[PDB]
Amino acid sequence: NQQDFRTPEFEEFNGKPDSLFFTDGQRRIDFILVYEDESKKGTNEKQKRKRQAYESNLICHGLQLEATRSVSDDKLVFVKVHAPWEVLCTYAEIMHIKLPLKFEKSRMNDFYSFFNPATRSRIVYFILSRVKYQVNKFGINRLVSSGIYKAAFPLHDCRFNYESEDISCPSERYLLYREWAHPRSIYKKQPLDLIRKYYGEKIGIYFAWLGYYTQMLLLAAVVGVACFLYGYLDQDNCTWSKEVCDPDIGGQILMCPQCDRLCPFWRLNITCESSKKLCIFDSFGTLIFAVFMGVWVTLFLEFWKRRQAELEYEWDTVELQQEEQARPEYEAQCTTCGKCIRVTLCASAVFFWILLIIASVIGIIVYRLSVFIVFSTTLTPQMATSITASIISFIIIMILNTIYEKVAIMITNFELPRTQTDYENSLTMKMFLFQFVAYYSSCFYIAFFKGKFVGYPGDPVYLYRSEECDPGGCLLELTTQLTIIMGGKAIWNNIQEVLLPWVMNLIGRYKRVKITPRWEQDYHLQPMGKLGLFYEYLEMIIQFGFVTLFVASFPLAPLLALVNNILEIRVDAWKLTTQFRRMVPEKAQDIGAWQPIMQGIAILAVVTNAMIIAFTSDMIPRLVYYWSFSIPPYGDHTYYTMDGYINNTLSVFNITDFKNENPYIGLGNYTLCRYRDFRNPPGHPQEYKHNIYYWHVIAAKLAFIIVMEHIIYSVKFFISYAIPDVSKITKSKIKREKYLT
Amino acid sequence: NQQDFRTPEFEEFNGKPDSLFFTDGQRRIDFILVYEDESKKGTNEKQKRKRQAYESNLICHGLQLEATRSVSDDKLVFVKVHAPWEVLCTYAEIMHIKLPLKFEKSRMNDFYSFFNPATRSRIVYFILSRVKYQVNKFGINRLVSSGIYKAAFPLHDCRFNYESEDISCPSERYLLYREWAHPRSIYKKQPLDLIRKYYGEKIGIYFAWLGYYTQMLLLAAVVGVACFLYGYLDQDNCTWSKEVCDPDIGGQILMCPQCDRLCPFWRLNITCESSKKLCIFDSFGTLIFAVFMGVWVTLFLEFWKRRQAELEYEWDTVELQQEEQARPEYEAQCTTCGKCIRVTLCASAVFFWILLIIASVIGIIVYRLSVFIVFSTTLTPQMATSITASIISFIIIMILNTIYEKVAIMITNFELPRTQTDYENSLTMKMFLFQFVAYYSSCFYIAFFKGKFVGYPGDPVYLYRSEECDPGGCLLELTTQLTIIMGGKAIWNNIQEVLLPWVMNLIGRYKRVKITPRWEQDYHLQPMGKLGLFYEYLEMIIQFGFVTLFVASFPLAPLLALVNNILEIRVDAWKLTTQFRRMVPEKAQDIGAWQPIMQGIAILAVVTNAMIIAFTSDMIPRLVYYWSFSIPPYGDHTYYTMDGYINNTLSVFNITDFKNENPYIGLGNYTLCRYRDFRNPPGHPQEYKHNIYYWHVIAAKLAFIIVMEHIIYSVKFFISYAIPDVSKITKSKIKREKYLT
Ligand SMILES: CCCCCCCCCC(=O)OC[C@H](COP(=O)(O)OCC[N+](C)(C)C)OC(=O)CCCCCCCCC
Ligand SMILES: CCCCCCCCCC(=O)OC[C@H](COP(=O)(O)OCC[N+](C)(C)C)OC(=O)CCCCCCCCC
Ligand SMILES: [Ca+2]
Ligand SMILES: [Ca+2]
Ligand SMILES: [Ca+2]
Ligand SMILES: [Ca+2]
Ligand SMILES: [Ca+2]
Ligand SMILES: [Ca+2]
Repeated sequence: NQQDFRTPEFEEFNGKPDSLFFTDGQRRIDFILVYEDESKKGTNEKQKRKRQAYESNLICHGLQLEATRSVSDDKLVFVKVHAPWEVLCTYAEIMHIKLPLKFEKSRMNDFYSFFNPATRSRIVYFILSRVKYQVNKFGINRLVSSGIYKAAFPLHDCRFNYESEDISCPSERYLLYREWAHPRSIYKKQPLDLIRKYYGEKIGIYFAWLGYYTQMLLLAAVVGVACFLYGYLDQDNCTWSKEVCDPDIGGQILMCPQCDRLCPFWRLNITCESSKKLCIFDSFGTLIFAVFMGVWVTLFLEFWKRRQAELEYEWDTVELQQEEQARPEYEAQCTTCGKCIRVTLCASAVFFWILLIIASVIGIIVYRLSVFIVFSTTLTPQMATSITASIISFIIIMILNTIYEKVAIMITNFELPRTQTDYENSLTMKMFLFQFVAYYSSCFYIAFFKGKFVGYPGDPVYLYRSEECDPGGCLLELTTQLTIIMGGKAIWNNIQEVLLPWVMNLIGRYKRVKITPRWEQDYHLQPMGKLGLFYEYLEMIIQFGFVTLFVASFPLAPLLALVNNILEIRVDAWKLTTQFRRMVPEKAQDIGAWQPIMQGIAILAVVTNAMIIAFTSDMIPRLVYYWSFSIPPYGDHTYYTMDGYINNTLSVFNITDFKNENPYIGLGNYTLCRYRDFRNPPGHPQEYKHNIYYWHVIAAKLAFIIVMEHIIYSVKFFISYAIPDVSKITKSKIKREKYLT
Repeated sequence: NQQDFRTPEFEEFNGKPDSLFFTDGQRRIDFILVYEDESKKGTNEKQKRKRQAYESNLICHGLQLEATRSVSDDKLVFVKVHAPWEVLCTYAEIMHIKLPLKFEKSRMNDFYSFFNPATRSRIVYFILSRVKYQVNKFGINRLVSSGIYKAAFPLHDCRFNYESEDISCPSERYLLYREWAHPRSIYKKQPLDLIRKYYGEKIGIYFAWLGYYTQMLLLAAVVGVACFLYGYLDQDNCTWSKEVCDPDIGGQILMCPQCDRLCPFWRLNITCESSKKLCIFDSFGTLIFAVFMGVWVTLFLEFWKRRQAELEYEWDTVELQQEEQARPEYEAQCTTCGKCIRVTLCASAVFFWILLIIASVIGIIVYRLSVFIVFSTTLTPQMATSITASIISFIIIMILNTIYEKVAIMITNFELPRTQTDYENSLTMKMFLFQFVAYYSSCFYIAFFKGKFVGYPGDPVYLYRSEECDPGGCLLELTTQLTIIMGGKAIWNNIQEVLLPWVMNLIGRYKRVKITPRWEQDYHLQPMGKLGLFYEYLEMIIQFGFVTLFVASFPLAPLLALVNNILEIRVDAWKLTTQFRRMVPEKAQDIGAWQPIMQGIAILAVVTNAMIIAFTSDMIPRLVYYWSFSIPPYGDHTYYTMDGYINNTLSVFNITDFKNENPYIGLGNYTLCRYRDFRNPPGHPQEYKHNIYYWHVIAAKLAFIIVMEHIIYSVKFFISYAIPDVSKITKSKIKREKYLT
């Protein structure tokens, strides 16, 4: 318990470049602790005292340590840490590790190189965290946080690209780089058992979840492509789009200006090309695919639960949960009311940043309003404005995202979660809320609040001059925004993931920090961090939200996500294998709070899709016209039809503007202009007021919302009730295990 | 394992009337087995052989048996069964019973009359079920089912009304009859710990759940009475009801006949008294109470979960679940596809009975249509018809309920569930489905399908002549039906529960089957049955459905349920204590599938209340008129108001009937009659067609449904997320137990 003897067999050796064993080679390296001591104000002496005390306690606990001087930096010292068989057995009895038994699985010790390097490293890390050094001080995490130990990490088997020089060593890292984690193997299956063996249950479960997600996205994308091709082949029969394109009918419709000044009365001809591709995106194919996706999200969740149960059986992810140690930062600072006030203050700051991104969205709105005029003066101008606004909003969101990552780390540090699990949960909720708002605010605005509250040309709604939507609807604009944001986020995240660790390693090599041992080689790598796969999970959950929430706009979102996931598996695996220092294996029976987040997103997706179809799409007005306003009571046709829809939907407007300006007279010489609304024509007893057609349409929209929501929720409940969360084969295997044992 | 020696100390004694011990009095009675053997075709010999083998096996296992001849029936033999201390200890080690420890609680045996009579009986019953007698035969349940043993049951402490003759015996039954299970103690608290000690965890958890349910109903009823009194005090300001009552305005409205023949054109005056009491039942008070109940159901569920966790800690309801034995009926008969086909056939039969009760509802509809004419020819006739139909439907439902109980037992016997738990689950789902349909079909019809599809007087909707609703709405009729069904079911169930066991015991005494011992006294009692509190749970769940689903009609449903529960606690406790043979204690950590049923009812209640308020109540039309049709654009009043609502809502009808009969001319000499619909007046370009007012009203109804459902579901989610399911005190106690142990 005191610093008496530390660091035996202190001897420098680098002749063996690829070896995970000690100088004698009898016992392997389970951990590496990196420090430096030769080079003020007594701090060096204090750190030396504390480190010597910790090393003495470690050796007293039974571990074997051997330190070598770095061949490059004379001040760096690497301490290789190995655990004897007796220590491994006793600390595997302390924490109930399941081992192969004659391949049955059971508790602390079984009957049967016996411990894999991953579990050896896990046991050694548990010992390092438990052993005290000193008031009381707990373990190695506090030493690392205090700068006493520069690093502490396990070792990789070998170089990822080259086979290990040692022949008895199975080059698992090389195999995982060759048959995995490499674009050359982009098509092969994932060796989930092997990657679990090499990295741990957390990484294994993440990669299994990603693979299952890709598998389900394959089915969703196939069905979406089927619906999209149905809509594409029915393009020749778009009655309303053909009518818009027709100069005889759509050409004679003079739409009123959108802005007050310097915007001409424009004919509907300029909307022909956009209408052609819009008819594909708002059709019965997209409606059927929205219903199918409502079913498919439930299928995805249920089958992931079944796969998770299967993996819980096969990998034994359920271990006894020992009391989680308090974080060193929390324990350094140690009333309850004050900490509650601090939590409320942190939440206030987070909602302040949410208000900031909302203000950014409002700024984008103002940019659209200001730039439409210059686009018109100088590929219709409205489409160009929409595309440019989408690009600018995407860039602004991406720029804000990194700053929010930094300040979210700052905020979660300012508040004090005692355990790493509490830190992870708080960061999860905070980060997910901000990412949700930032990445979905513009899409939600385009879907639900763009063009909905504008009024008629007389007495328009001012904020100033709220955005008016296109006569065909804003579903095309929403689809463009979704494509831009989703594809750009995917590409940008992949580029950042590939480059940032690689660039950091390259600059580390350039700073000169030839033959070098394994501990040095792995030390010259970027640490993954205390969080781990948090950002990978967050990215995948954001992609899932994009796929599910706005699937009613275009059916190709599952296909885009499928391509993104096929690339994502390989990029994540490659960076984890090559560019990052090895992490201590953990145990995880699920994905964490991300699964409740996905369940909430699944519940919200039904409402979002129903409201998208009802409000942002013109399908309900078209159906209402076809079934009720082409018949004799309100129309002239003998049978149900869609012709005349454009002429009978748009409302007339004689030029009589309220003086509460009248810019139409200054902007043109025309007398009657048509606007996309369902108000009464001029000369009516109640002119410019909502009419029977408007109320019929809105009643149909609300009835569709109610019917779709209730039917889809009922079907989801029935499917969840019908599908058992545990597979029959897994049940049989569990019963066999219980019977044998 | 063979019948060699059975039934030691076979000696008849009845001198001690109140004693739970053997003839020597040293060891107590843990069980009683009743049989008879002296009195064909060799069956008596076969049963004698099997019973002797079972008794020999019982004695070999360590139990002590002593049989006495019945003092009344010479053929009846009672076998008292006692377990020695060693047998109790070994079979308490086999199944991990938690015992007091120095009062901490822990596993099979602790350090400290030691076993309560309840747990002694539970251990002895476990032994009886496990011991084999014989192909292989399992235990005592098969013998009882086969008629070998006439009965097998534990004993009560004493007579419920008289203190036990023995002085060392704590008369727990007498105490539980004096301070509980008695109307004289209708106001006192429930000794939950004492009743759990005497009966078991199942009975204890049921009574605790009932008490908590009553406690929450108290709050719900107080709030409902507040809202009801608000509506009652605002009765003097009901503008529309006062207008209806006014002969100057409501008296001049001539409503068209409802039936085709022999129904007069009737003035709205006859609706004045019903409108007066309807204004109380459809108001903002009832709306606010519906929202409050939406919150209150979530509060109820969350706090019941917290109370359940507290009881799990305090009573140790979580025991190790040994493998449940197969039912004797299932094991007597022992492919999978055939049994699946049988299950589908049984489900088809159940849905057939559901169709039968639906046909009964249709018959009630036909009865109303046929009897309104005779009521009019011979307390307005429509109200009299509604009340009589409610009474008849209630009687028919009650008559069908018992027959369905019998045939549901038959169906669950026809299908083969291997375990009693599977039997309980299947019977639960089947019985709950039928009870739901039977008790809610008429209410759902009145709420959602009565008067909704009738058309206008020209071209009315025929099935024939679907029921037309009152001008004020059918919320009053729904409230009357709810009051009738709920109160009648409560009274009828209480009367049946009180009388049926008591009547059976009385007729058993009358059939002569004076001083008698404890085993005979308890044998002359009605057995509870293998199900137990299944019907009590079902009754309470049906009452909960009545309270929650239709709470938007009248706010006094929680008060009625509160009175019913205050009576129900005492009646259930009294019958369980006095009229029923004692049951073996069980262990239960919750109420079972009834909790998922309650969660489903809670989810459905939001939709049901929103749709009730929107469709069956006139609040939405009144609000729409006030805010949009009393203003100059559609009305003449300068400010928002409600006057003129009756005259401006009802639609006119000139007498021009389609010849697709024309009975109006034969039934009266009038020319213009007003009907409750929002169609255009005669002479309009599109007359007798839905108008802008109708579409505005329906759009408002659907918007209200959407807004209310989404807001209430969001609030329920937030409340469930905010409330932790485990109380802080229970968490502290669990942490203290973990720290000490
Ligand atoms: C819960 C997460 C998602 C929430 C999304 C909320 C979206 C709300 C959208 C909304 O209220 O939009 C306005 C609607 C529909 O009016 P539209 O007929 O689409 O507007 C006409 C536009 N025009 C003048 C160019 C012809 O105007 C109405 O009359 C609709 C009133 C009913 C709203 C129901 C939604 C309430 C949700 C809580
Ligand atoms: C889920 C468990 C509960 C289900 C309850 C379903 C209730 C359906 C009721 C229904 O559709 O009723 C017809 C509605 C109401 O219009 P009303 O104005 O009440 O009908 C005319 C009545 N009058 C001639 C005497 C003036 O007329 C309409 O146009 C309503 C159409 C919108 C129906 C939305 C509900 C769909 C639920 C799945
Ligand atoms: Ca990526
Ligand atoms: Ca990633
Ligand atoms: Ca399921
Ligand atoms: Ca009752
Ligand atoms: Ca009862
Ligand atoms: Ca909760």
